[PDB]
Amino acid sequence: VKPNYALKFTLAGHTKAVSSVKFSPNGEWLASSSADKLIKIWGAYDGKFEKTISGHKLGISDVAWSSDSNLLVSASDDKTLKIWDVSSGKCLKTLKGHSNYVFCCNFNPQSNLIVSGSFDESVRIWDVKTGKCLKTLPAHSDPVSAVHFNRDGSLIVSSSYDGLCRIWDTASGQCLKTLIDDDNPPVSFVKFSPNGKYILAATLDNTLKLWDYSKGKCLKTYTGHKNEKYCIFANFSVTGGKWIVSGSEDNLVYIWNLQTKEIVQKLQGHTDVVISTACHPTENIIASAALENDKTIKLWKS
Repeated sequence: VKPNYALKFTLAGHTKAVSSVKFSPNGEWLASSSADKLIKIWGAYDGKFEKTISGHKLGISDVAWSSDSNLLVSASDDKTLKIWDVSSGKCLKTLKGHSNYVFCCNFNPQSNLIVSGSFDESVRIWDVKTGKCLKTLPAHSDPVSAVHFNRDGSLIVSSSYDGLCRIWDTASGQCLKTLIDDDNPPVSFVKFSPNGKYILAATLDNTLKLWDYSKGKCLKTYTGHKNEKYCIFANFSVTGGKWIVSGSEDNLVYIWNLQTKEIVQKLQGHTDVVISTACHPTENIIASAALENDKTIKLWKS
């Protein structure tokens, strides 16, 4: 079995490279962030522009939904993170304390915590209600490329250009695990599988890898794409077949069979690096966004 993703919509409006696209958990919306310092909301199914969210003083590298789809957090070069109420468009909290660029962000499943990663090599845990830094983790020896909470929020996974992936106890902030394979390429992305059993990690060696982090073992490897420079999001697609989805520096979206590691489809259309892809929570819909020479977001449906 292979999927049949076809292009349905091309969404323009960001005036600079897009950095990140993410579907709201309720399936209604698509949020995008960009080097243009703006967040944009779109209809997840029609790609219809909804609104622009602004306030960051510099470019944004990442945006993420709260579990109830009512809130957004963004990570920006201005060294801040911002909590947005999507309906009012209001900035509720501006989270400060990072010493350098914020690169990545995520709410935990209860959405009372935000985790952030920064060029200041730290991983930070923030309180959603008060907007205060609760814990600063001296996580890595290089910029932190991604941060993610597991299914219940007890664990955080981080990745860095230092070559490591690390698992953190959310409550204590202790490092519970350091994962690295036999080459030490920069880890450009990481995230838990939906069941929290695995961690999918991306490395700047054209390689995506699936780990059982409990066992510290790499189970699967997904190759064929080009990823040697940019921190490209990768995803688990579960709504139809079980796929791995990722952008590529060859201007292409890749789809792999999760079990057999075989490329099952490649999506053509973008004119620059597909920096970000996102998989819809209930439908077989992939969103993809590209870099400076493209600046568009595309919507694909199987």
